[PDB]
Amino acid sequence: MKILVTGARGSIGSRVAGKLVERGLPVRGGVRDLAAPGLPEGVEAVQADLTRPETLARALEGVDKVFLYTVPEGIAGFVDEARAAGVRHVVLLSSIAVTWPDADRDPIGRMHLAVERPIEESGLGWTFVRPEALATNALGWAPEIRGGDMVRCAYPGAYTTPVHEEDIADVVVAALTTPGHRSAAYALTGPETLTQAEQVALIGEALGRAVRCERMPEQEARAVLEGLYPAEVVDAILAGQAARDGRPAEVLDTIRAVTGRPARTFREWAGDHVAAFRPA
Repeated sequence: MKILVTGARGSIGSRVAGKLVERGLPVRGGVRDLAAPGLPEGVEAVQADLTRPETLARALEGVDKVFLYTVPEGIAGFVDEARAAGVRHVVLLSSIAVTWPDADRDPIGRMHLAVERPIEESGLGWTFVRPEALATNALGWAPEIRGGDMVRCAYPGAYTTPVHEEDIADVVVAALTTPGHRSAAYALTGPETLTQAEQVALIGEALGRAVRCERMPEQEARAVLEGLYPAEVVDAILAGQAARDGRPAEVLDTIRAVTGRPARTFREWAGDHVAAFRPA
């Protein structure tokens, strides 16, 4: 039976799809548009747009297992189609934000809870993968780092525990291909809690040049962030960073527990993505 990897041209989805193909498994790669490049080799491309759950009926034909991204507006329709198709297991890319005390008020927590809860109620087998900060969030600093030796952050001293996308993909693949993960919810962190300034410096080390981090005033940071996210999400981002300012975040050994391999370091991530931070 086939595995449908939704978002198979995405950072995580593409790596999930590639790793399943390396394992000889029949993989369908979900895309919004069949005509666009970037799908990994060996994947059967199918239209699977999670915002328009009617595309799933064809995409889910002969499918036993699904890798799902969080798209709350179509989850009811996904659940109905997965059930109709006889899907046995859904692995969801969620967020560690659902594990926090204020999850059901936090916009990010709420968004992910809005998909987890209906899956929990559906009768479908599931695994939730709940990462903390994505190491790929550092790619937002590329313009600054390509152009100079300084990055400006609202909270240079805020800690996160950034997690490499390959580790997320490895946990997903483990959950799709081995027993024992049914109703498991895996909170993933990288192997070290690091401040924003520390992360910026580690990118410097990958580049072979020193890169510095200076603080942006909150009014200016809020102005930049309100161009990128809804208001309530900007509030949650800054409130979250304030809470972690000079306060080391939790490091979990979940990646090693699931895969048998220690989590990839942010230093390794920066080496892996070093070309993104060099000038053109």
